[PDB]
Amino acid sequence: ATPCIKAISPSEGWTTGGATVIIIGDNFFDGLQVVFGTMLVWSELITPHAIRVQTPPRHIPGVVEVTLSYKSKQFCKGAPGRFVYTALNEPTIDYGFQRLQKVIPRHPGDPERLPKEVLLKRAADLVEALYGM
Amino acid sequence: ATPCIKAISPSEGWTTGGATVIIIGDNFFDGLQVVFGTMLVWSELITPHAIRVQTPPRHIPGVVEVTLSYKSKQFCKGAPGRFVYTALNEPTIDYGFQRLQKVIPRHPGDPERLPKEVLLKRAADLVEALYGM
Ligand SMILES: [Cl-]
Ligand SMILES: [Cl-]
Repeated sequence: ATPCIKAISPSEGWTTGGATVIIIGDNFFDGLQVVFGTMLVWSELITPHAIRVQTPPRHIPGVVEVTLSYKSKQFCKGAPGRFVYTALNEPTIDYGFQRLQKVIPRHPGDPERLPKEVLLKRAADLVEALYGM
Repeated sequence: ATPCIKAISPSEGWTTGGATVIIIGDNFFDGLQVVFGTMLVWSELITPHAIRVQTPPRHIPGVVEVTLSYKSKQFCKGAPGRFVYTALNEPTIDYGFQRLQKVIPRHPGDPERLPKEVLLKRAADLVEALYGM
């Protein structure tokens, strides 16, 4: 009757945290906590087979073990969930945004530096016109 | 032993579709089909309590019922999942990436899901071919 993790969805998120994640498994109950590496968060019980959490921030990117905890007892250490944190400022991601900043078309009224949301919006507009539909 | 939906997560998404939704319930099996409104969608069994799907696009905002089907028999009509399609708001980083994941050209030997850095590298390659000095 111990809580067990069978799957986690999504399995990745940004280091800034705040993503909704569903943990699927067995023997869940109200009050169960979830630990991402060392970062503990509380959960919402959906059914005994699913709980919902918001990811905690993590200082560094990388793979973490996801385990469960209740009254400081750890569960799932022998079969932990896997969750991957990515940093928006990882050098290869950042270099991609720097490339886009130089060639994304600027529209009247734009700020001097286009925000990343806009770089991505217009890159997708352009790629959709090439390969979309 | 009747398949039953207890919840869906998330229960809203954009009209453009392509979001991962987990359908949580009881008595799920391989070959059970998922219907969003009137659209049959591809699904994958995670456990007998969880199915994963990708939302189909829907041109018009609003609620649809999620029901299940097997051998043309319908389940869950009396207690369906309710999924709300939502008109697009301001561009976000994640939405921009979701758009690129759908249209960035794939190469032989690519992972099913391109990493963010690869989405950007390829988007930058294409945009530099349009506007690069
Ligand atoms: Cl543009
Ligand atoms: Cl993506």
